[PDB]
Amino acid sequence: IRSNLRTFTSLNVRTAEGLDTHYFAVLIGVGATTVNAYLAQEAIAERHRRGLFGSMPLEKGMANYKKAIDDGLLKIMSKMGISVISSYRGGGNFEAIGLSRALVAEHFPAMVSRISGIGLNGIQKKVLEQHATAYNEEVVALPVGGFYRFRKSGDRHGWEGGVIHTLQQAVTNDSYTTFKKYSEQVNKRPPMQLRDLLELRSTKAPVPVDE
Amino acid sequence: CGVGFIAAIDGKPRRSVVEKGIEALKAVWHRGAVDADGKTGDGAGIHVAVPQKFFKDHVKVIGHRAPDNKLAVGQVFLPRISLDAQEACRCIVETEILAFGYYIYGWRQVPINVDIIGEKANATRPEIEQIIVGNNKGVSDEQFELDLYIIRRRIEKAVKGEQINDFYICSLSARSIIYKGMFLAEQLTTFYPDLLDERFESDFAIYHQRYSTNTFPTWPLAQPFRMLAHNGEINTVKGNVNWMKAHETRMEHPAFGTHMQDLKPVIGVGLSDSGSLDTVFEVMVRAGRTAPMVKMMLVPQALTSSQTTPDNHKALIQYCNSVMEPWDGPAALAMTDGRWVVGGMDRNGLRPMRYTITTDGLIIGGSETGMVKIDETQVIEKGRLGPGEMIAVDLQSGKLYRDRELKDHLATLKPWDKWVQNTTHLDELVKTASLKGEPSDMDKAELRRRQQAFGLTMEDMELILHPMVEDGKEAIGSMGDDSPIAVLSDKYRGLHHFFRQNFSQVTNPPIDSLRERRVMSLKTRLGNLGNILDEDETQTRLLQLESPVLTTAEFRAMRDYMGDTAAEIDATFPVDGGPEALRDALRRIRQETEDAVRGGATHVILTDEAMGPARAAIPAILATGAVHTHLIRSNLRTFTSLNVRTAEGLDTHYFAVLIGVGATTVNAYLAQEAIAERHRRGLFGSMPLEKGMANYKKAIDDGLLKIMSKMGISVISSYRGGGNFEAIGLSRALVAEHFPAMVSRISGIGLNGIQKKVLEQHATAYNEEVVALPVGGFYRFRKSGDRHGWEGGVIHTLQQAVTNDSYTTFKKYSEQVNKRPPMQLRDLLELRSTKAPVPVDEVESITAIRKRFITPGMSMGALSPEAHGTLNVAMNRIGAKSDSGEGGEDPARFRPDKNGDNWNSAIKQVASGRFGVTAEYLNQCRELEIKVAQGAKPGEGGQLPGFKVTEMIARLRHSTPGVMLISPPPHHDIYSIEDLAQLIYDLKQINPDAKVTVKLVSRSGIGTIAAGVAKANADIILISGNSGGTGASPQTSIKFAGLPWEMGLSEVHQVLTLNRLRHRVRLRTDGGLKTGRDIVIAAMLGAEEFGIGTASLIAMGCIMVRQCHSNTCPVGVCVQDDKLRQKFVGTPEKVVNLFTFLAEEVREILAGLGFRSLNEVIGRTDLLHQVSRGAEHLDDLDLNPRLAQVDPGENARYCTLQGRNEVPDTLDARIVADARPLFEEGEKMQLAYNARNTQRAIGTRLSSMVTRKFGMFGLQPGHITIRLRGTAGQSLGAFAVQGIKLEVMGDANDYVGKGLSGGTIVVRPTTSSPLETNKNTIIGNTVLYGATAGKLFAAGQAGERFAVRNSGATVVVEGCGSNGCEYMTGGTAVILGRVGDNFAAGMTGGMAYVYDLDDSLPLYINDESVIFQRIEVGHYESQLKHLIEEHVTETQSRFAAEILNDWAREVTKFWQVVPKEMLNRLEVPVHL
Ligand SMILES: Cc1cc2nc3c(=O)[nH]c(=O)nc-3n(C[C@H](O)[C@H](O)[C@H](O)COP(=O)(O)O)c2cc1C
Ligand SMILES: CS(=O)(=O)CC[C@H](N)C(=O)O
Ligand SMILES: O=C(O)CCC(=O)C(=O)O
Ligand code: F3S
Repeated sequence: IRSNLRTFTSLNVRTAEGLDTHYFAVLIGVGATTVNAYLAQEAIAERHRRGLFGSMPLEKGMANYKKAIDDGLLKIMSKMGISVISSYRGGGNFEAIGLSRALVAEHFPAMVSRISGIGLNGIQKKVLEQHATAYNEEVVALPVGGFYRFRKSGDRHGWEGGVIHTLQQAVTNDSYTTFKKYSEQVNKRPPMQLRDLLELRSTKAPVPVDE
Repeated sequence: CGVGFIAAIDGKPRRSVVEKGIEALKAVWHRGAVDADGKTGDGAGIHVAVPQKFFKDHVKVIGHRAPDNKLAVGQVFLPRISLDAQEACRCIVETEILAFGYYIYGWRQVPINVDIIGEKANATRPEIEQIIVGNNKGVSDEQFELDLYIIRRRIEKAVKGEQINDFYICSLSARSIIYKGMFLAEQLTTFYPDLLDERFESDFAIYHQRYSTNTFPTWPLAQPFRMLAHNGEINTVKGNVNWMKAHETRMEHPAFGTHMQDLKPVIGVGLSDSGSLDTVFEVMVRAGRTAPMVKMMLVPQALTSSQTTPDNHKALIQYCNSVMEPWDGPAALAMTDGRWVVGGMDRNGLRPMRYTITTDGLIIGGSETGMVKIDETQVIEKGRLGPGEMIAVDLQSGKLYRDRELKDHLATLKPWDKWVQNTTHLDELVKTASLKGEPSDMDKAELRRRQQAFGLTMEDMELILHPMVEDGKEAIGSMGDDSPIAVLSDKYRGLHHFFRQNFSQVTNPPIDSLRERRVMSLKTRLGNLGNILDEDETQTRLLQLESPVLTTAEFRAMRDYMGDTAAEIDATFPVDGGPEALRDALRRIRQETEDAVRGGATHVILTDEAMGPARAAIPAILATGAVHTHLIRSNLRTFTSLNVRTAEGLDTHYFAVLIGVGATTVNAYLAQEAIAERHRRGLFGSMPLEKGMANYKKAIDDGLLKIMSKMGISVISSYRGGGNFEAIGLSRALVAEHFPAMVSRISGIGLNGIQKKVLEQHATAYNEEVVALPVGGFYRFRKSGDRHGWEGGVIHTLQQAVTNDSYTTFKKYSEQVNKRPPMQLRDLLELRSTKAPVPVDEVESITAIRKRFITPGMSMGALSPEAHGTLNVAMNRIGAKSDSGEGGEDPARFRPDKNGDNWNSAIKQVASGRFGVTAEYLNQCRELEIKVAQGAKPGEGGQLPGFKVTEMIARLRHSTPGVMLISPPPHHDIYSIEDLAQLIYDLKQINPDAKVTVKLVSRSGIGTIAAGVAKANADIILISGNSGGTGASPQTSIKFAGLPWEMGLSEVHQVLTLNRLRHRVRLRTDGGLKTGRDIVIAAMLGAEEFGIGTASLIAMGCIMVRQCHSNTCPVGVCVQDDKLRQKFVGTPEKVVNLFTFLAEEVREILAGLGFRSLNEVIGRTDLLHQVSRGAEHLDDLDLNPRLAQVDPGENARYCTLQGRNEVPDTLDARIVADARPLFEEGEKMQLAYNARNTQRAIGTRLSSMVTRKFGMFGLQPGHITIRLRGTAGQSLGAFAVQGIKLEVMGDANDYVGKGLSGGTIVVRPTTSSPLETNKNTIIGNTVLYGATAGKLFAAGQAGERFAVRNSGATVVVEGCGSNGCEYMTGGTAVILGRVGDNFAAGMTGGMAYVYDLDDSLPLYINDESVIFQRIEVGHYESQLKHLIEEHVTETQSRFAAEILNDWAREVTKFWQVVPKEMLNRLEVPVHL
């Protein structure tokens, strides 16, 4: 854009990491003319090879996938009233929580990022770590996952069984004390949420609770 | 306001350095506009070192580890209302620090307390935030700032490209950080508590509060700037600014690597003058130059060519002057590149700057002195800066350098002289060819016809050229300029007519180019424009003249020496040309110069020589500008010198314009010609045509030096190209297109008109024979071509009218006056209204109206005693007011006479040479008029030819009989607006009843000043037109300085309104008001009072013959000669008739408009419509900007209460209270009180009170004595009459005994101070300014301009800055010590002795009017002795006492300084 060239080509992406509606949307409105999630058509195939769909043609499985991604989008677009993709494209209708200011400014269309976050360096690093895991070692299957739901996995969650128990306990047996261990269970973890990054110091000396 | 600095001489950080820095800032408010709001101020700042504990901890507390290095901080003002922008801002800020790969620990909202801010300010408050950076790259102190610098610019630049407003990085270094903002200095600590933390420690400080011509607060404009802090103003700014546009074309240095381009323009939009300075100072320091070197390259001291200066220094100076053209203007500076800390002065010591050195190894720089407690006991020294000096500290080595020693050092750095010796002075080469014979090659038949082309005349040749040749001085004249304003003229006038010389009013003072010529200069250099960034001898390789001025001889001298190097462009155009002739002509020249310069050319010669019957000449001025500009616009001007040959040039003005619109060099060739022709009819007599030119040339040289001094500028290189004119009459578009920046508030004609008029005059001179020029009636009415306001008929009719007392005759006069073609702007307005008319009876009354009229100040001296008092009688008879004038008023006159008539005048002036200014004069009135300026001669100050200085006159004025009175152009106690401010305070102190007025002269920019005047407590402001009258004044000012009142008066009306001050002050105007309508129109433009001089003179009889300077008045109006004064027929009754008519004619008009009063129409510009078109060609003016209303439609009403803008008490408040007995019983009294730098004008009120009850002299010396410990602030003892005595044990600031009036003031160090009385400063500047009586004793040295204008006070002091005893006219001035440059300049009358231990006085004194000898007669030797005795008695001065102890050997060491003009006048001769 910056160099007056974008009006000359179409820009088409082939992505391996692409799976659901969101990924497409972002891509698309950050430039993309056309997208192709090629390692998913694959993941689909494998699924269809072990008969997980019926005797449904892959051709058809593909169609469905596409339709969902099409409605995938149409929907993400309407969240902002936009009814048409030409106008949505490249428009940058995101908001970056996490990435660094500098970066987002340098590379993406205009999007806010009210707190710079990591930059190329970190990105680099995390990218590569995850890459080792799949090549600088050997791998049987994808882990389970505990994103969409707490398993007793590595993806933590606020509400995980332990704490829930203690809460329920606390409020059934009705002990403030039990309550008080739940909060601790909850307050002693590593940060998971921005408030988590904030200490509370003050300059007054303590007053008695009764007051 | 103030600047200050503090430094630990040893280099080692401390908290006290900051605590002191605050301490200061708490003692400057006495110098500023206090708001009734309690909060609002113009700006304050403190520049200290980034405190690494404090910051590092911070980074630690978030839980990082503190680096080993220094940690940087950016201090940043973000947009505060658009979050969207704050971001853009922070991304940019981060990106930039990021690509240098440094490190961000991140943002920190600065704590602040906005409760102490006013709304105006909270409104424009940015969001203040710190960003913390780390030197992860492990670079060096020096590299970090360098990089950071390129970063800040990078940001600065990008924000700009983004179009982001309100972003601003105060500081961003790891050495220094700035905490400035819009809040009262006393409250810096409150708005920013960080400062109160003990971790804030520092080896240095730089504070600064500031004032302004505003009500609007911008935050970035508060100082200190990044390297700099400035008290003053830099009048030479547009000059500087445009030079950089070229300086830059070549600046390149290796430290910025590939960065340079991001580096330019070094001066962004929206900077204040100082801001722009800091900008330049910075790049230079970022590229390698120390602080002190830069102060010099940019604010170099004056190279007086004298012994006073070692030769090393001179080299250096000469070096600088060749690289960079100064940045002039009053200037106290506080500076620092990373390491050094410097206090500096401008080349004229225009601003105070005391300092103290302590036992604890600190230096505290200051503007006043009581600014921060220090025990006398620990004072090791008490200095000050004088013109040009610096004082400094090298913090790395913890060494202090005083001026000499510091300048020594810099001399040391390079082979200054060897390098300087590299310049070719093509002077002698040029003088040679002149003596070899100024040629001439035209035959009268030609001279005459060209001459006609530029519409020249006899008046021109006789009146103006001649005197130049003869006396080598320019024509003096009299009476105002009543001709049309050029655009409206009927008769070929040349461009130079439309450019008005600018001059300065309250912002800065103008200089004395006579008494102070040694600091000024006209050096000129061709090809010295390379790398301000370089520091190599190759910078001295350039040619050098000593005047941009060249006689046809010298010109060719040069043009030859040039040669292959020069190029000649034909500034001319065809007449057969077509409607676009001159345009394409102007293109052509523009291009041709391009090619030339590109082609390799290094000098350009622009010329009209080929003017002929077929080619009109392009107006040299236009041609020079067109060329210079386009040259700048293509980065080329840095490659040539640009030299002009002009057939139309003749007077000083024309040179000035040419020069300052580009021209390097000028040659008035067809005028040297015209000189010759005159010379071959032996009109110059014996005198060789060569000596002829020589003179011409000096007249034009002093010519310029003067025109320059009008806006304090001391040096042509800064003046050049600076465009210091204002255009009236030419079109906006044009003036923009082709000349440097100048205002032209109403467009005017353009090329097509210009073309048409140029050509018309042309036909006049090549359409047929021409044996004689026409007579001309420009400087005087002839019954010829040029009209004037005052012309015979008109004068007769008026005289008839006021003499026979007929209003009908009056009316016939005014009709005569109003029925002509437009001559003045108001003439282009119609007055139409929408109300039906009212019956005249119904309007306000004459009694009422005439009271808004006043008779201007016209001095006793300029006018006959008879005329003067006539006026005072008329005005008091009708309950109005008159104005004493620049020159005294006789006190006999302080009573009504047997007939009831009252000769005393109601408004007394106060002007530069404080003429009769006395506690009793200042108290015999209702109003004090500070005269900063008259439209006849804005830049300058009165003249009274010597033969008018009668004895009575001389008695009045305490001047010397029959010796001439030329006044200092600036007031010596008004060098900047705070200064005005303080004069107004003293004035309101010595006279509790009067209102104070400020006479100012219209010019664009007046508006703004007007405001400041308003914030300074003035009650009335008077704007004077360009066309007013003068009894004596050079003719260029009478025809080229000033602007019409219709422009200035509205501008003040507008601006004052726009800042909500317009109700604080009343407005008055004068300038040619002869008629009823002239007075109505002035009201509608905003005026409430009108001044009427000349027409009042004419009623007293003036016939407008213009020999007011000559003392040959046919009629007794302006002449001191006795026989001649007997021909005077003026009468009160006549003047009264004048006013009566005027008012009635005013009422007649209002009634037609439907108003029943004047008030109902002030400001009402909706009642005026511009009609007039008055020329053949469509060339029109835009009178809008004058008619516009700021807040049109209904106004809110601010209640104004009847009285004067009142003022805060002082010590006098108590002193008086404590003196009941004095006033009640007569007792004698001794009182004691401490005194701080913050108490001003102490005693003055006392004095007013005493003068009122016992008179200046009814009390015996010492009757009421008040001792004071501590420090007196400005105006100590000002206007003290006899009976009062003030002992100040401690010390004082500027203006001790200003206007001293027979009172006594003594000042000595504290019994306990260990200081050597005579080796330390003790009182400020402009001490005893204009005094007339009393004594002053001072155990110590005094600063600049000591005893200036003293007219009769006796003083003893142990030393004294430069410019001492200047313009003194009476009194005795002893002086136990060394004495500054130019001592006794213009010292026409008193006497000074001067203990000189090194037989040096010879090297410092200004010969011209004075002589020195050793005491010989023994009554003079005795006089001295007794004073010195007194001195000692009063001051217990050892050093003095000791001189007494060895009288014998010692008397031997003094030097009697006695005025030439006093030699034969003196009772006891000075010689044996
Ligand atoms: C003869 C004469 C003497 C003047 N003397 C003074 C003066 O002493 N002080 C001053 O401040 N202005 C002085 N002026 C200017 C007048 O005070 C006033 O500004 C101007 O005269 C009025 O201009 P008008 O002449 O067109 O009526 C003088 C002007 C003239 C003509
Ligand atoms: C206190 S001050 O009047 O010297 C201000 C200095 C400067 N001309 C400015 O506009 O900041
Ligand atoms: O009388 C004087 O000193 C000055 C009068 C004056 O300058 C003027 O009237 O133009
Ligand atoms: S010379 Fe002045 S012009 Fe008036 S005062 Fe005499 S006529």
